[PDB]
Amino acid sequence: SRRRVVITGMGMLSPLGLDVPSSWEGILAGRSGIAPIEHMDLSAYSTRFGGSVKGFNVEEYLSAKEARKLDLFIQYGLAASFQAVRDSGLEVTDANRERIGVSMGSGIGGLTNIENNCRSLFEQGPRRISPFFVPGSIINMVSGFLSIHLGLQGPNYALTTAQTTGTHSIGMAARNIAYGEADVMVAGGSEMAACGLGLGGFGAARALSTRNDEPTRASRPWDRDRDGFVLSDGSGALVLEELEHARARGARIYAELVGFGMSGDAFHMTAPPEDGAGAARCMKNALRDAGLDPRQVDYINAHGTSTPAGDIAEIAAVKSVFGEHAHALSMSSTKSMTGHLLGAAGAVEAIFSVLALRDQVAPPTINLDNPDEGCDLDLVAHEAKPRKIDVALSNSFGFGGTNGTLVFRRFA
Amino acid sequence: SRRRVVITGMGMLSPLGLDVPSSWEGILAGRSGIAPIEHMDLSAYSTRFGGSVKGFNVEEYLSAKEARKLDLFIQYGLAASFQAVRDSGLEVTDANRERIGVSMGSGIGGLTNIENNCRSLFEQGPRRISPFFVPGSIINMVSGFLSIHLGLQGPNYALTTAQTTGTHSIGMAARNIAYGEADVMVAGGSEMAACGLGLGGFGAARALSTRNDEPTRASRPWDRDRDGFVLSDGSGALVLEELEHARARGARIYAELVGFGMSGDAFHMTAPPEDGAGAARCMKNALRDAGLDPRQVDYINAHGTSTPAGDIAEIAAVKSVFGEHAHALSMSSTKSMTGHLLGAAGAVEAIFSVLALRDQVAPPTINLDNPDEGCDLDLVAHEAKPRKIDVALSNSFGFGGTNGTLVFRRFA
Ligand SMILES: c1n[nH]c(-c2nccs2)n1
Repeated sequence: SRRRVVITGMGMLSPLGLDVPSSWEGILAGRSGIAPIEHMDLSAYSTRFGGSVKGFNVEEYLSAKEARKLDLFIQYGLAASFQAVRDSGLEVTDANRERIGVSMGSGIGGLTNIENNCRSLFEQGPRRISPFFVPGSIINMVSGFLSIHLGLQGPNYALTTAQTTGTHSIGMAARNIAYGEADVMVAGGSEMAACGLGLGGFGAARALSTRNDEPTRASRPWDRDRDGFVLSDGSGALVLEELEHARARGARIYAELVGFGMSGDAFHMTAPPEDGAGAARCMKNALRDAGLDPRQVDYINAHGTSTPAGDIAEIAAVKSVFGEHAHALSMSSTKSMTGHLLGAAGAVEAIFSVLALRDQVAPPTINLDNPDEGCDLDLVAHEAKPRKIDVALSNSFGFGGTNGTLVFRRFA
Repeated sequence: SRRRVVITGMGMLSPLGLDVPSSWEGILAGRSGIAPIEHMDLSAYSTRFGGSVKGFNVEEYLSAKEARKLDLFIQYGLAASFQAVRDSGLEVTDANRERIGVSMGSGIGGLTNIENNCRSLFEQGPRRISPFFVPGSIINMVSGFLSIHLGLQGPNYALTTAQTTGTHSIGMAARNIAYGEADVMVAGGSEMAACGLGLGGFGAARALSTRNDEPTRASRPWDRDRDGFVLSDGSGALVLEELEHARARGARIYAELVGFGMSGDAFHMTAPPEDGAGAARCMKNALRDAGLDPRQVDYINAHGTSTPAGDIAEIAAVKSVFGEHAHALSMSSTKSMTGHLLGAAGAVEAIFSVLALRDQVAPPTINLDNPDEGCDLDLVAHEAKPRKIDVALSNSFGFGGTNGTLVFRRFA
């Protein structure tokens, strides 16, 4: 019968910091992590900036010998996972290792690695492909490598649901525990899609902000002058735990995961419907899953990608789900500061939603100078808003019309 | 408690055929789908063969224009999904579309599209990259496109657990239905990594059979002369359905999905442990999930990849789980005929396990001329074996030591 699930550990690499507290400090201070990209030449690209992870040292986590075999998205995923597990205080034993699993996902996975091996194949031939090309690039190897290093013998898998990956990964890991398949799950996602194919590929679709001359002002969710999303890199990981197992070991509990919804738009490969019908269905599934009156919702960490269509669809979804209470809750997009971490989006934003509950503060939407037509809710423009938050909701929407919603509340 | 889940439709592209009955007819005849790969200069590669899909006509499913936008792995996934839905006789309506979802996954995803867009990028720069590059290459687009084409608004997601993808997709889809999150799911996996990067990538790890002189003999699970797996392409899809929903509309039910087990080896990135301790825990987990005693298992569709360490671990795992019943059950590897479809392996092998129940026949392990040390189980060498089959297991054990087991039972 269905068990309760709490958050006892979190971990992160973001464009604002190499852990949670440094990332969170940046969020509350309204700081942008967006900057011209330095790790490659982008003069031929329409977009030349993004949220890079700055000064990441993999040797805080892994031997240079193992690190060399792994795409950055895996290094980022393991870093966030290791932080989350350490932060949880949990010790892995023969008694519990079969009951601890991992679900760390990615939207695109090892694109840099596949690109670099593609260049070796084309310039030199197949004999120059790394022997580590497959284990070092494919999306499930965050879950795999993490299980090997820590001895996790529980459910071991990975989701790939584009920009919804992190939310789905956390949601379904919670279901694992809820239904007794595991007592502990490390869940979230990682992304590093800032290579030629990534920036080029989103470039070709005309999906990215081209504001190359003012990168910190590019990501401006619901601003009338927004021109697409800002591509960003990193990882979020949470330790999810059965409540009684957490109480049994005297775990510090950040919050309770009370609600998970999924829906498909069944509308368009890449465009959300203007009315946010699928987002609405998703949030309603989540609230019913949590047993909540929608008026209990205090804070929404929006998907809020800074696209023309996605942003307005979210307002429509929120107004349709919350009616008049849509004017009382606070909604913000931390993507205003971090940019869009794609598959890791839902993972870092679930962490911000939990830290919103711990600290009783709504993070800001920076750059919201001129709210667009119909965008007339509390969008926490410019500056963090201290306020009562009992219930926090985190939304993700992806290519394929794939929707995810997480519902967190304060735990006593 | 928990709802019962049945199989009401199946769909497939394999190296043996362009649908289930043609594929199955090959399986029961012991036919190989393995041949040298065409329209591709493999001169500089140590492997020049695999299981290609032969004669696939995407325009039976899609317009030329929509097919141009999608990697072959996505096309293959949609073919199987379309077959399975049609095979089910399901009618999607406004009254049920929110209760119908998709979980079609892949191990490796759009290598062929990545290869071709790399060519453009390296030759001509980023502005030649296709607008559809990203949505046409990411693993969740089978679920995405299928949900858009059929108006499916239920849970929409995708697994990527390497060679365990298909087994995990079907298992977690069954959970969605059992715990009332959906009445219907389309689940399985697809793969097309017979490109330079797949053959090169796996070739660089020396994972592949290099028996170029005799492609049909390359795949020889548990034979003392096996020298690694054979890379194969295709897709499996199953329509999973809650039992009462199936009975009400008068569906033809192939079999019941009674059990799903997962585990992690926590051993090595690509090598199983010698004793198959992980595959043993996963099978025990699947049998416990099904409330069945190991003694009740009649037929196992092995992982049976034709790798030295993989085959021997599966024998040890079975002997350990099954004790004095281990010789009584029949266990075959259809990979002896199909080769290894990676993330689609588990989907097509689930279908073969369901058809072994319908037809009371264990498919052969072809090329098993000289069983290896300790491979003294009933491995159904050379030819099909008619027998009693009430309960059938399908095992998948992939990179990162991620294990999956499905338990199917005859339905009357
Ligand atoms: C070729 N074989 N099966 C099919 C389709 N079934 C349903 C939609 S298209 N085309």
